[PDB]
Amino acid sequence: SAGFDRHITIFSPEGRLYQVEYAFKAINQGGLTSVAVRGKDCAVIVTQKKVPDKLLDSSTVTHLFKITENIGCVMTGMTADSRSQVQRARYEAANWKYKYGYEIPVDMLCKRIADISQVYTQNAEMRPLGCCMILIGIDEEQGPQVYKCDPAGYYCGFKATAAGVKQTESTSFLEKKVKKKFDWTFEQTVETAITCLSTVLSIDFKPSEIEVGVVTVENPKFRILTEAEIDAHLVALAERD
Amino acid sequence: SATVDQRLPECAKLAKEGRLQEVIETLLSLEKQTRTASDMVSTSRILVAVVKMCYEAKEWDLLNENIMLLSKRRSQLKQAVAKMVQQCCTYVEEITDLPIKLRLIDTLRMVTEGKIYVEIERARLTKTLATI
Amino acid sequence: RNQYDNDVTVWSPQGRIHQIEYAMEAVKQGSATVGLKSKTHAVLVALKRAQSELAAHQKKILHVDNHIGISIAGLTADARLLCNFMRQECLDSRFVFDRPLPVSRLVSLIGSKTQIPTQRYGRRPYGVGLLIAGYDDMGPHIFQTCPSANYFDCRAMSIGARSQSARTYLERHMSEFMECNLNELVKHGLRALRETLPAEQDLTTKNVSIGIVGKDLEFTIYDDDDVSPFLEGLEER
Amino acid sequence: TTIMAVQFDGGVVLGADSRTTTGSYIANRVTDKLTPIHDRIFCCRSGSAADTQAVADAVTYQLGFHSIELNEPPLVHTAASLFKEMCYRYREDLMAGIIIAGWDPQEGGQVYSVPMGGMMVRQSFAIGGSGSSYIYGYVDATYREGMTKEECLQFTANALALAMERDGSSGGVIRLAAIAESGVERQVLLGDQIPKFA
Amino acid sequence: AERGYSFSLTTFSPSGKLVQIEYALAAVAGGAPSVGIKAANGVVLATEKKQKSILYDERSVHKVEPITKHIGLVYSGMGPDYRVLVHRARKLAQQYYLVYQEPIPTAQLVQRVASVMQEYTQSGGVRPFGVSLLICGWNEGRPYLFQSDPSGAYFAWKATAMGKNYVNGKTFLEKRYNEDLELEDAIHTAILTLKESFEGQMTEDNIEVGICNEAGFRRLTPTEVKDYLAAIA
Amino acid sequence: GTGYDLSASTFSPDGRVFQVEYAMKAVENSSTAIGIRCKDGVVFGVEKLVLSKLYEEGSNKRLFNVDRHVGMAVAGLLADARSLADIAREEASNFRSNFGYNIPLKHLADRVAMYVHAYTLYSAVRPFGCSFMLGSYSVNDGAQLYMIDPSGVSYGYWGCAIGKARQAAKTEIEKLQMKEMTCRDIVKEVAKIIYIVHDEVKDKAFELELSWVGELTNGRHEIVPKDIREEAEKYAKESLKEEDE
Repeated sequence: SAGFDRHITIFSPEGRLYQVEYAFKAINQGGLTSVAVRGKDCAVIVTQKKVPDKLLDSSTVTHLFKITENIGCVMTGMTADSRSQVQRARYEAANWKYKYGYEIPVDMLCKRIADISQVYTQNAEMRPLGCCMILIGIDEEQGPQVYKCDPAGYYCGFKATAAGVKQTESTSFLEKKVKKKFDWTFEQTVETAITCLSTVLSIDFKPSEIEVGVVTVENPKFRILTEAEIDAHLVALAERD
Repeated sequence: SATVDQRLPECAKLAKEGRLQEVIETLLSLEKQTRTASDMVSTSRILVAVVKMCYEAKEWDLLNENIMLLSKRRSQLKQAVAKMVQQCCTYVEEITDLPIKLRLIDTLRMVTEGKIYVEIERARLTKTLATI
Repeated sequence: RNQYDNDVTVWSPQGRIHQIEYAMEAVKQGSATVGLKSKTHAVLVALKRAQSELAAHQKKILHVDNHIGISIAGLTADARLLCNFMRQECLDSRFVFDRPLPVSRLVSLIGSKTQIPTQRYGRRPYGVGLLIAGYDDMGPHIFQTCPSANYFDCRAMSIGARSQSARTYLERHMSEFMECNLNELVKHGLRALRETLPAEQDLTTKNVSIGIVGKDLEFTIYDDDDVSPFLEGLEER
Repeated sequence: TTIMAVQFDGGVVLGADSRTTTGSYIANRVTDKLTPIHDRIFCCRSGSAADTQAVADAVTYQLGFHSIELNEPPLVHTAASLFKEMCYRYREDLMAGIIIAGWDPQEGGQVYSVPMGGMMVRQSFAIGGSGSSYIYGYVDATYREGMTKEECLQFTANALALAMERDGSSGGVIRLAAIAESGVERQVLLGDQIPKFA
Repeated sequence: AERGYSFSLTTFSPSGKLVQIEYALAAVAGGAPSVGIKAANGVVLATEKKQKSILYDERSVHKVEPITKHIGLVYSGMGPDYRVLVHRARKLAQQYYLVYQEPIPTAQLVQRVASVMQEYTQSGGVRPFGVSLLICGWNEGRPYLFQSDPSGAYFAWKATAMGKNYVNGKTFLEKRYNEDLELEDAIHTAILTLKESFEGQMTEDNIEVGICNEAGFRRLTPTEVKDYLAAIA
Repeated sequence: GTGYDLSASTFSPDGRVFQVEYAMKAVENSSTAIGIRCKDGVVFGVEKLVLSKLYEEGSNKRLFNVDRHVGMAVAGLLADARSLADIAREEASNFRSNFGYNIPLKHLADRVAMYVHAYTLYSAVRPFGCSFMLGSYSVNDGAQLYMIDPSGVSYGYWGCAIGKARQAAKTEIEKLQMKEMTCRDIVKEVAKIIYIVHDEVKDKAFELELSWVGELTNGRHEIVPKDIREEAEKYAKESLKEEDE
């Protein structure tokens, strides 16, 4: 069935949306990978950082964005789509805070973005922008929260997830590591995320070829770890592993 | 380098005079610098020399700890680790007091819990352990 | 092609866009026109065609605001539309700012307007090439605009069917320009049209239009017997 | 009402009375005129409470979104410019006059005054509100360039005390907010901490 | 078959089919099992919440959701379309409440949601909702269980199953369902119907059940679902 | 054909939109525009191609002034480049009208990138067929240089090169200590790089367009003066002879 393939709004005779599936394939096209894990009182996102040139400003190159003061996201997929969806998420969070007087819950922001994407999946006006957004925040009543906002309107919440080329391998690794004492600390969660990326990619990380963002209950502000902190984590945890 | 292997003899003399961990830490810092520079030869000499110093000492509860450490440090160089384990095996065969050498055998085995580049060495260690 | 040239909205798999090239071809279905400029004048000279020996010769020089005239080659519908737009823009500038619209800005407006169709599926690119002659306080200007929405500031240019003869003549003789009397300038333009003409044909008062603008000379179009002082003076081959 | 702002090297102190009348009756007597726009920028509001609050909320939304998008702390000039745009555009509907004072890394210690209309003027010290005039003349004499944070705090306290004393529409407690690199320190002078005759 | 007349929603095929809406219904049938049983004194909805991994936090996204104090809704099909439809149903119920100071009847809510689906199945640039909704309400003094299809058609049901194994579910409900069934027995029947099409171990936290009695619609807590599973087993 | 390469709103069965890739191909067919961010400024150089002796000097400028303090260097369809320059000028004007201060270049790059992404989303419009660079300098933000491409990505840069000779230009830029050079010398380096990458037997005519925005302009972008451009051109020709020798 290849006729039912060029239009986002056409159901295949068995009821499939091939253009949405192709948007997912587009997610698996930036080459990078991202992982996210939540401990007792923190959430961590770690993304592979490729800077294949000396002339490219690594400070500007990034996939971790601060959606609001207390919510962060890691984007994987086409970069233009990633930044467009990041701007949309920031705008939605600002509108929520304006209308309702309190910071947008992470699950609410994910539902808003997923609804926005579902609209494009249903109507035929745009293409479903091919990016995957993993959001992390600290909810006052639930605790640390990690969510995904794939480009079809699906936004389940996660104990630990991955996106990009090696999402399946990272998922298997995190399943194994979470069946055993899912209760992780801050250092243990950073360990688990970094180890998942390193093992799935089959490489040990320099302090620069990796980008980590973190939120904690004690300090519930999205913080992007600096090079010194990344190196400290890598060296200390590899040594004491 | 030659400068490395001439400042290492003074460390050997200090260890013989008695250095529980001071020379150990000095050599660890030196090896950190060399590894970061990615100097495989320097790493190999430093590792073999530190294990040699331990063995020349009493080293009990110290040689095994240093081997565990230098194996579990950052991405040690393949040849460096291979040379260290080969040296430690050649110095393992010439040991006695089996109730105690068993601990060193186990430490070496768990350092070599499996790696394509130390397969034969682990095999010989396992054979010696089986004979014991 | 065959699926990459149906509309302007599809890039061909070569980084090439085909309907714009087809409009740039449509520009060659017009008639020869040569524009050129001295240091104090600008002259457009056009070879007016004829649909029949009874029908008059189609006009090819149009009069934008007093300091600007236009010579058209290509679709006459698009020529009319762009002429109306240019006239409106010049009038708006002379209404808001009590001064003539600069030619280099009028051409930018034309470029934006003509580029908009070349990116959206609601219309076709304006299949008309323009030679805009003008005189602003900077100096005489000759501009060329093509259906691709690209404009070139030319010291002397030619467009239309059988244009390379005139363009080669202009390249050969442009060193003479600038330090030319108006009569010599018009003569050079007429020579360029002679070069683009088929050998058996010749420039007659019936089929030649001559627009001139410059310092102390508001754009004037000479047609029919008005060109006699120019063709008569022109030397013969 | 009465609102004031004084600039000192490295920071700025805002102050405001806490009266909100609806005629001759104090609907609210502990009203918090000072409003934190982003984190360091503060706005002192005067005029109709509804218009001032709506403008402040809209400007807070706009400036928060702008700062998050820029990944940089906002400029006091940017906040006062947003206020100016809104006030000038809706001159005829907004009976609101505002004083935007704060600190930013580039031009720390800034005070702009957007009075009724759409004006945009930086000042070493700005005053607004119904009771402004009296303390306005008084500060014209009292102000001296080069004050420190403590001197500016006492200056603002005395000024607002005079305005409250001589103005029927101003009165209650005096709310102060000192902004600088370290952050924002807000305090209140209730009944006795505020001068008695000066 | 009629191959040409299957890409558009604004053309009848020579035999009269609207093939694209049938394809939407195929998308529905290729979804998670859900069951609805109209007890004598209430209604029960169930649906498997089996996740694709242990990592999916199976407490964040719910499948059996309320729409009013007396109406709830489950689905079989695509989750995003379901989210859209539940939001629209809530909005319609609120509009009805504002106009008439009275909770919307279940029949009326079903009519209006079916009208929404019809709106989405009447153009070429829009894709029909690829879900089937099961609405359960306690309007008046009797329970109501309705189905709404992508085509905009709505049914009243005694008991039904939709999703992957709806045929087996309906045969099982034909065998087991009796009209004079108390809600407590209907919950067991619902869970058993799910079990008959539920692969893996039906743990309390991977199944979602919502009841609707005279006290109003309520999603049973995982502890309650665990108790019901233990009693059934 | 592929069958999925018509309209920028269609994903091929790989996650690839081919219209954007064809736009990238279109930009990777034009003259070369490079830009280097020295310590106290940014310098743009463009190898404009004089396609006829009739065009007067300065025709078809590929260096635009997008706001007073920001320069733009384009490469690709020049009609699209002019339209994007107008869009960026309007965005900077709107920023200065709303917020009251010169637009930060990072924000301007993000806005124009979002516009380009808007045009790559839909099937009723084709993706912009040109890349470009935005350079600026200010006391409080420092020299900045960004590159935008048809897909709409706005990565920052230290040295960038777009057009036919981009890989060679980047190779020749890597061998520069830009982080500690000054404008007066980085301009000469830009001229030399452009002359080296320029192909004389293929592109025939040639004109070097230079511009800088840096401390020595008070953060005001402008075209490099006549004498400075002449000296840089002379140095570039001498360096070409030296490399040949």
